[PDB]
Amino acid sequence: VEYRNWSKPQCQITGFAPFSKDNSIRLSAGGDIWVTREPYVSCDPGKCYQFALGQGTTLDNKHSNDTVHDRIPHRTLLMNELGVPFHLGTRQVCIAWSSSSCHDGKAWLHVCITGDDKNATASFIYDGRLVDSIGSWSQNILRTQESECVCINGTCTVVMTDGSASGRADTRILFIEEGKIVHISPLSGSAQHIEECSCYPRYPGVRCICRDNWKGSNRPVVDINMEDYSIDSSYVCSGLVGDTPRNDDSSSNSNCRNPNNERGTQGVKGWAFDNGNDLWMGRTISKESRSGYETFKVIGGWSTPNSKSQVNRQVIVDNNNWSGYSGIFSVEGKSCINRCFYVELIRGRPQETRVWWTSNSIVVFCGTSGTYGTGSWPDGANINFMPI
Amino acid sequence: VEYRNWSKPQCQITGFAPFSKDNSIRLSAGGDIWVTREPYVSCDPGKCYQFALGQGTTLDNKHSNDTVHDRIPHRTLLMNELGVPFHLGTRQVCIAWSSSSCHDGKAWLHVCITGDDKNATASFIYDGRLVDSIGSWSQNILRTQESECVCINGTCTVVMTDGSASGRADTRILFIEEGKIVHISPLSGSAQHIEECSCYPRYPGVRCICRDNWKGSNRPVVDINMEDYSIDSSYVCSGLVGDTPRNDDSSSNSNCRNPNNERGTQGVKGWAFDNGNDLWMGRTISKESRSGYETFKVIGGWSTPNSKSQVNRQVIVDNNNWSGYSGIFSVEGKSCINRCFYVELIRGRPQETRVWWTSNSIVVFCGTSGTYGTGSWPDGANINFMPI
Amino acid sequence: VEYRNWSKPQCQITGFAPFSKDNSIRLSAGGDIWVTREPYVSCDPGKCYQFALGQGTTLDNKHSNDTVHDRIPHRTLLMNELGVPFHLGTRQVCIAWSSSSCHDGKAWLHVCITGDDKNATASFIYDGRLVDSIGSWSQNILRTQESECVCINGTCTVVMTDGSASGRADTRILFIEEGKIVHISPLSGSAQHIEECSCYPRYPGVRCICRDNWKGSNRPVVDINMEDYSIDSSYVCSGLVGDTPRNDDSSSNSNCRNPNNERGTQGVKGWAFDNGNDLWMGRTISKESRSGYETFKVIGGWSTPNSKSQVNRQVIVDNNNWSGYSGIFSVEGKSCINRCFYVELIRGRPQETRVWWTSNSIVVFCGTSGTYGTGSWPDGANINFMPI
Amino acid sequence: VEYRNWSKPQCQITGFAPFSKDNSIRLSAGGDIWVTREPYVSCDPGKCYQFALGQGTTLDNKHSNDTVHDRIPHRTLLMNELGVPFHLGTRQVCIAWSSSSCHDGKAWLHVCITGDDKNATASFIYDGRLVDSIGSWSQNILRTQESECVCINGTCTVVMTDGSASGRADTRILFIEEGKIVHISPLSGSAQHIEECSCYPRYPGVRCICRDNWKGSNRPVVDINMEDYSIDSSYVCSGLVGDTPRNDDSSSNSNCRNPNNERGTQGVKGWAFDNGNDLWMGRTISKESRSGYETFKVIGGWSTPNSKSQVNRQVIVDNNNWSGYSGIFSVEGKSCINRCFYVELIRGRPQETRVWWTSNSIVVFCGTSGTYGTGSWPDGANINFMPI
Ligand SMILES: *[C@@H]1O[C@H](CO)[C@@H](O[C@@H]2O[C@H](CO)[C@@H](O[C@@H]3O[C@H](CO)[C@@H](O)[C@H](O[C@H]4O[C@H](CO)[C@@H](O)[C@H](O)[C@@H]4O)[C@@H]3O)[C@H](O)[C@H]2NC(C)=O)[C@H](O)[C@H]1NC(C)=O
Ligand SMILES: *[C@@H]1O[C@H](CO)[C@@H](O[C@@H]2O[C@H](CO)[C@@H](O[C@@H]3O[C@H](CO)[C@@H](O)[C@H](O[C@H]4O[C@H](CO)[C@@H](O)[C@H](O)[C@@H]4O)[C@@H]3O)[C@H](O)[C@H]2NC(C)=O)[C@H](O)[C@H]1NC(C)=O
Ligand SMILES: *[C@@H]1O[C@H](CO)[C@@H](O[C@@H]2O[C@H](CO)[C@@H](O[C@@H]3O[C@H](CO)[C@@H](O)[C@H](O[C@H]4O[C@H](CO)[C@@H](O)[C@H](O)[C@@H]4O)[C@@H]3O)[C@H](O)[C@H]2NC(C)=O)[C@H](O)[C@H]1NC(C)=O
Ligand SMILES: *[C@@H]1O[C@H](CO)[C@@H](O[C@@H]2O[C@H](CO)[C@@H](O[C@@H]3O[C@H](CO)[C@@H](O)[C@H](O[C@H]4O[C@H](CO)[C@@H](O)[C@H](O)[C@@H]4O)[C@@H]3O)[C@H](O)[C@H]2NC(C)=O)[C@H](O)[C@H]1NC(C)=O
Ligand SMILES: *[C@@H]1O[C@H](CO)[C@@H](O[C@@H]2O[C@H](CO)[C@@H](O)[C@H](O)[C@H]2NC(C)=O)[C@H](O)[C@H]1NC(C)=O
Ligand SMILES: *[C@@H]1O[C@H](CO)[C@@H](O[C@@H]2O[C@H](CO)[C@@H](O)[C@H](O)[C@H]2NC(C)=O)[C@H](O)[C@H]1NC(C)=O
Ligand SMILES: *[C@@H]1O[C@H](CO)[C@@H](O[C@@H]2O[C@H](CO)[C@@H](O)[C@H](O)[C@H]2NC(C)=O)[C@H](O)[C@H]1NC(C)=O
Ligand SMILES: CC(=O)N[C@H]1[C@H]([C@H](O)[C@H](O)CO)OC(C(=O)O)=C[C@@H]1NC(=N)N
Ligand SMILES: CC(=O)N[C@H]1[C@H]([C@H](O)[C@H](O)CO)OC(C(=O)O)=C[C@@H]1NC(=N)N
Ligand SMILES: CC(=O)N[C@H]1[C@H]([C@H](O)[C@H](O)CO)OC(C(=O)O)=C[C@@H]1NC(=N)N
Ligand SMILES: CC(=O)N[C@H]1[C@H]([C@H](O)[C@H](O)CO)OC(C(=O)O)=C[C@@H]1NC(=N)N
Ligand SMILES: *[C@@H]1O[C@H](CO)[C@@H](O)[C@H](O)[C@H]1NC(C)=O
Ligand SMILES: [Ca+2]
Ligand SMILES: [Ca+2]
Ligand SMILES: [Ca+2]
Ligand SMILES: [Ca+2]
Repeated sequence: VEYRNWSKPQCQITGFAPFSKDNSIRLSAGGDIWVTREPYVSCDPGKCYQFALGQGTTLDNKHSNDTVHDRIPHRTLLMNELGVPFHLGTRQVCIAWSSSSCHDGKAWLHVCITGDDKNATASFIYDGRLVDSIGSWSQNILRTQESECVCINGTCTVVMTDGSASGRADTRILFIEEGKIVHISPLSGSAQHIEECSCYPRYPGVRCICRDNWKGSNRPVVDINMEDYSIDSSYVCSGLVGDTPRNDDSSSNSNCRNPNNERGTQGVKGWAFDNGNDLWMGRTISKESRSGYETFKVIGGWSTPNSKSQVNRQVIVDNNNWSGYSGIFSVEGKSCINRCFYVELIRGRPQETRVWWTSNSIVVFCGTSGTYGTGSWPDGANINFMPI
Repeated sequence: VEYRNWSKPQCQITGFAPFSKDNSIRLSAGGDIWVTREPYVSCDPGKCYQFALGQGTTLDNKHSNDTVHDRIPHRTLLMNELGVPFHLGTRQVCIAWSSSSCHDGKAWLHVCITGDDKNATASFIYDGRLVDSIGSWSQNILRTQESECVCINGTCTVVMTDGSASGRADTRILFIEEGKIVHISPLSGSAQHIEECSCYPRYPGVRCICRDNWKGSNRPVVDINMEDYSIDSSYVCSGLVGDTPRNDDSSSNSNCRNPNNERGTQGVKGWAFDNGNDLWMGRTISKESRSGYETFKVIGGWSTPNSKSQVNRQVIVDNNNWSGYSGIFSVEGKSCINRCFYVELIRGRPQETRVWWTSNSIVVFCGTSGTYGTGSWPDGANINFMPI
Repeated sequence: VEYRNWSKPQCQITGFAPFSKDNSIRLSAGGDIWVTREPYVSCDPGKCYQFALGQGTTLDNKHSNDTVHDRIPHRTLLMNELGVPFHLGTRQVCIAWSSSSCHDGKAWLHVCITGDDKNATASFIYDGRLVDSIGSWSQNILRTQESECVCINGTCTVVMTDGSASGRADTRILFIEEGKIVHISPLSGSAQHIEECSCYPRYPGVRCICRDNWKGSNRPVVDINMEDYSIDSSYVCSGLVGDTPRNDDSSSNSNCRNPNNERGTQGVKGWAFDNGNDLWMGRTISKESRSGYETFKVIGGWSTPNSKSQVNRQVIVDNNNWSGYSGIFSVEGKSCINRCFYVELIRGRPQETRVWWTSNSIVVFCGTSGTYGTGSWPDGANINFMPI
Repeated sequence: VEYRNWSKPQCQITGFAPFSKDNSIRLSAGGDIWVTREPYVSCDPGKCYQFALGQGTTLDNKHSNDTVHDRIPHRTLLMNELGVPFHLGTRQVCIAWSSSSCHDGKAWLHVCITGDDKNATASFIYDGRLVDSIGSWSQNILRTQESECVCINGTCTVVMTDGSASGRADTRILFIEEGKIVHISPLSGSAQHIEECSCYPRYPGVRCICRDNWKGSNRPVVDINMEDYSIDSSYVCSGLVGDTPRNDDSSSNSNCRNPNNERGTQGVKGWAFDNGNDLWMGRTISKESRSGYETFKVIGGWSTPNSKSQVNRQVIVDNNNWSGYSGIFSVEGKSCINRCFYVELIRGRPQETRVWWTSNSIVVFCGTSGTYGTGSWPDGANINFMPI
């Protein structure tokens, strides 16, 4: 078994095709299924796995009460083959209320963060053993991607933040070899706030589209040089911005360099990726709430400031249904690297108060060079049918 | 691991022997079990798997209500080892309300159709990654086999239809290499309506017996040339016809060439295969309803128009019990290729209205050159014992 | 991987030590667990599996009602790693209300009998595919061992009976190569009724201790020559007899040759094996009912007619608790072949009428050359705590 | 695959980082989960497993009533991958109310004790088969480590005791090769009572920190010479003692040689390990009850009698929460052997009488050379939410 290098060109795509769906919430009404949030997907060279942060409880369980909260000691990282719902046989890979995972071609790396808000611990687990750990550097909720990290030639990279959720924070990029932290680079560039990066291999480096929770509804970009550990950052040029909340399409802006100061505070994890001058991106359909989900290509979305010409739109989840987090993952094909994405379908609180829990299912799409039609693939549970 | 060629003679058989049964519905009354329909079986070179289209819910679950419907966004393709019932640990292989799967000797191919009736998407997943996709070509419920596809020397073929369920439609035959569509041939020959083909290797080609939902209660045949992609089609010669509904045996006809125009509209997925001039086939015992299941050999059933001399009949499910879809699968033996079949045993609506759900179990038989007795292997659930 | 030959001497044992227990019935009161009976154990060269005949239902399930009956179409052979209780993820290996299984060193053979009492079918499944089948030869409940078959040098043998349960029947010994029946030998010798043989490798042949359901409370012996297919039979010499019912120790007899005509009608599956002139055997503690279970060595029990000197007794299940079937299995060690046994612990009807079902758990012991103490390892469920 | 030698230096650590947590009890309130106690962790060269002694029942089950008791015939050793909670698919590895397991690089050894208090049997199972057994030598509850044994170059060692729980007993050290007992050494040295040793490889030998249930609240040490089978023993030098009950830190003592006679009777399984003159250890936070859990390094804790200078303290479980047993396990890294530990989190009786059962979950930490923060990772179940 050899290290992944991801040294193939990016697959040229025409859009995305249905890949997976787990129906977690529908099943929870007739079976013992984990309460989760912050899911993601990552694949070893052979097969794909679905991940999520458990809440230390199943849904039909009095412990499901008040699971809207983000951080408790009982949250653990769950890992199943993609499409296997989180049943009671699911392995809890580590303790985590924030995480990132990736396979370097030989073994799995898991980055798991847990403990006190003001003094958290990140554990680094590789090939099934704890290899390293680091403590909070800013004493304010050390946190990471909530989607896959990326490895090239045996070095995995992950983006981590510690500090204010509504102001300048301390973001660092780690380089990890077989679970051992070998280098840490400070964030550099023009991005002013970085959270929950959705990263992907772009040989010879790694590129990330993240969440600015402070002043931007445009998404920050973090570029990682795997050769000399140097870091650059900016913002996605597209005038059709990807965060939520955000202004409507007719009044949104991005200059590629600065946070737009348009409903900048708060946000949601998301993704986008470049193709030459163009940009493929997803976002919630609603501009103010985590409702609906759409993807499209923005012409000049990567290179041209404030570009707003889109094409190849697809509805993933219609705007009558709840969405949530979304993130990218990459899958190596015979001759090219394909881009896929998942979306978290959040049910329960705070939006749906009939129940006292908060959980999610997922739906997953992959880049295609073929053709496709239309549809909508929401969570599908009837809130009135659920144990409260 | 080498590609399958299926280049062995067909096993000579005297009938069929019991192979598998999952007791899905009986178990659903005391356990969390998926609601399904449209099951099938396919085997890799080592072992067999049972497949089915889930309804995104378990049976003892309020979401089981009104699962009689064929197409919702939450249907996914399930896959377990044969004889492992669809419990909550079952892997959902892809999103699909119509599907076909097959192993080429190296990896699994999955053809998964989902989305809007008028604009569906078929995803092609090979070796655990999405490789290709195609959109609806006639904007009227793109649909496929609901049983195993067939691969020879690295090329897998599958039959798909788009268009009217009760009139001329657009049927195409796809040739797929490692998940990539390399050629598409239009249907040719005298078959006038093609649905839900049950295909099997007949080296050097592939042969399919299908469902004519328009004018024929005789089953159409599709012959696929894997070498030059040419297509031929006709109808099973046997005067004992295999569709449901159909005329009684004394007034049924087939001329090998045209739909018989006898209770031709509607139908059910089924199978048959040739042995020289003779035909082995199954069908429901009832001529108008999906009740009972019987197999027999028709002497001259392949070569002689309107032949009605049968022998070696076996009851699989007696006519007091519900059946449903049936399909063929092929298993490679030491010196010959054996033919097997499964029978879908539908319970619930529309026939059984005490409950509000629709689901199924399966029973499976394989060709034998030995001897055997008699029996009946129905679903076995007591509708009165079921959660409604 | 090479065929098993079992060409090592039998391990010299001092008695038996605890090996496994599944607690099936206790768990059934708080979890979804298969209803079973007629369990056994068999191991591949690496590890051991527990088998049983399911009743097509879990215990906490209205379908568990009236499962005291021996034969329905929904019974299937279940197979898990030893110690894994029959949960809903259990694989149903074949359709069977009577069975036998064994591994020849390369793959698993399953002999599965189902269908009508008067016209049953035995299916032979090898390496995951149906290879052969035979129909009933006496039209009266074709039946087999309910414990492991035995393979030497690629040839597996199994004992089958068809005909009266209370009079002369038609017993045959099959020889099977990779699932294919290659020879069938009639029973020969002085055994007058043969059922449910517990067989073991005794290189170069196979030896079986069985159940005479007609005239003997002494257990029949069947000796199988794997070289020329010849068959011999007799009765265990020991004056301490192994069947239930039987006379008490002071009035029981065996002459090694004929059924003793002592409470000979009815019986229970059991086991014993020879060591030189001596015999190791198990039996129920009660002489009339399937209660308790004990093992001991009879001095001269193999060679001396009516020998009644025992030593090294061990209580496996005390006489205040229900037992049932028991059988032998053999495990290859570094330098010798060890003998182990399981016992079926039957709960429910007909003995316990508070519940309407019949099921079992198991306890398993293996031969030891070391030392050991005392105990009792019954089912352990409180009948009053059970779903009825 | 080669035998383990553990011939690498001990990893230098700065403390411990979060590794695993199973949330057993929270899950038991909404799912079918085994009732357990006496858990531990052990890893093969690739991955880690969690073990525990089942009570032959799930928690939401009437059989969970009165499971506070230590020894019943239905207790079996459970084994899952670490982080997989004990669901119904869990393998019961052997019958046991006391156990120890370890992997020698090639296969698993299991030491399983069950049967009558006065006449127990220890079974030795290696590579999936029973290889040896030994009977009770003092007729008073033969018992062992309840944590991993240790193997070097194909020889595994385990510590066992038989005799008084509150007086002089008979402790022996077994050396086992491929499941076969090759030598037994009597305890020697100054330790006066030995139970439940937590052992670890310290090449070329093995070192154990145990429980003195008679006169010491200081923990006994047992040193095992794997080359000549010689045994030495003493007591942990640290004046900060590790047993419960114990004197408070101001009035506790140890002289490295003798039991301290400070609240010496009773106790709890625990651990510690040396690093030069220093000691890393864990213990309950409460000095009289199994509540809370803390780790720290004692400067001179290994070499200096009565040393009480600690540093690098970490709270694992705060003193408002129940703990229980704890034990060490060792994990081979690229260049060093790391030390890890688990903590048993006991819920139910006798401390919490709303419920009638006794069970536990686990939390697991591994040594780190990196940095870390603070937290508390208790069981987390709400006793009021539990089935009683
Ligand atoms: C069957 O399915 C196919 C494939 O999904 C589908 O074709 C697609 O239609 C959409 C919508 O027309 C196309 O995407 C659009 O492209 C135009 C540029 O040509 C953009 O201007 C559009 O964006 C505007 O309109 C959107 C609403 O449609 C707004 O949300 C957005 O803010 C803009 O105002 C949009 O991106 C897409 O390019 C094609 N795909 C392909 C490959 O042709 C087809 O319509 C379906 N057929 C039917 C009748 O259902
Ligand atoms: C024990 O089991 C064996 C094996 O199943 C069984 O033998 C089989 O009997 C059936 C029924 O007689 C045979 O099948 C028939 O073959 C004749 C030609 O010889 C056909 O004419 C029959 O078809 C007509 O009758 C059917 C009803 O039986 C109608 O449904 C049909 O429309 C036709 O009118 C039928 O195909 C079969 O050939 C044998 N199998 C073998 C290998 O011998 C035997 O009867 C069983 N014994 C008992 C008493 O259960
Ligand atoms: C601790 O455990 C050991 C191992 O189990 C145990 O030693 C065993 O005791 C039994 C009972 O005494 C021995 O078996 C007996 O052997 C004598 C011949 O020496 C037979 O006569 C006995 O059979 C008669 O008695 C039985 C009841 O005990 C009747 O059921 C039977 O019908 C006969 O009347 C019986 O087989 C056995 O040999 C030893 N095992 C060894 C290896 O020594 C020991 O007793 C236990 N200690 C205590 C005090 O519990
Ligand atoms: C963020 O996390 C870090 C890492 O956990 C943490 O630093 C640690 O603080 C503890 C507590 O001060 C240190 O442990 C102490 O070490 C001193 C010697 O230097 C000992 O005297 C202490 O023992 C006494 O006090 C204990 C209570 O704190 C008593 O229980 C005990 O009986 C003694 O009286 C204790 O061992 C530890 O060394 C550091 N760790 C490192 C690596 O620096 C830090 O405090 C956290 N920050 C916050 C604000 O949460
Ligand atoms: C399954 O769903 C159906 C449809 O909603 C339910 O039946 C309906 O119940 C409503 C409310 O009482 C009635 O007003 C309608 O007349 C019913 N519809 C039909 C078509 O009969 C039914 O209750 C559900 N089944 C279960 C078991 O909950
Ligand atoms: C198991 O099945 C039997 C047979 O139906 C049930 O016993 C019968 O119950 C009916 C209706 O409740 C009574 O009228 C009959 O008197 C019973 N028949 C017999 C033979 O006693 C029994 O109730 C079922 N058990 C459970 C728990 O459902
Ligand atoms: C657990 O078992 C105990 C003991 O049987 C039960 O408590 C007893 O109940 C009986 C009958 O009601 C009383 O007479 C005794 O006084 C009780 N014993 C004790 C020690 O209190 C208890 O009910 C069981 N728990 C549950 C939830 O079923
Ligand atoms: C570590 C932590 O709690 N991270 C958060 C996160 C966070 O609050 C913001 O991004 C602000 O910094 O946002 C939210 C959110 O849904 O917006 C979920 C996360 N939940 C978990 N990761 N557990
Ligand atoms: C795609 C789809 O909905 N196909 C159908 C199918 C169909 O309606 C006819 O064949 C007419 O074209 O028939 C039936 C049927 O039970 O008759 C089940 C199917 N259900 C599913 N495949 N889900
Ligand atoms: C095939 C069949 O029904 N065999 C029987 C069996 C049998 O009735 C006698 O041995 C008489 O011939 O006995 C019993 C019994 O417990 O005695 C269980 C079996 N149950 C099952 N094997 N399913
Ligand atoms: C074999 C046995 O029953 N051992 C004990 C044990 C024991 O009583 C003492 O150490 C004194 O000898 O302590 C306790 C304990 O929680 O204190 C748990 C054990 N339970 C089990 N191992 N099952
Ligand atoms: C959840 O907890 C809240 C706050 O304690 C309580 O008011 C509510 O009743 C709980 N919900 C359920 C379903 O028990
Ligand atoms: Ca924002
Ligand atoms: Ca038709
Ligand atoms: Ca008898
Ligand atoms: Ca003590």
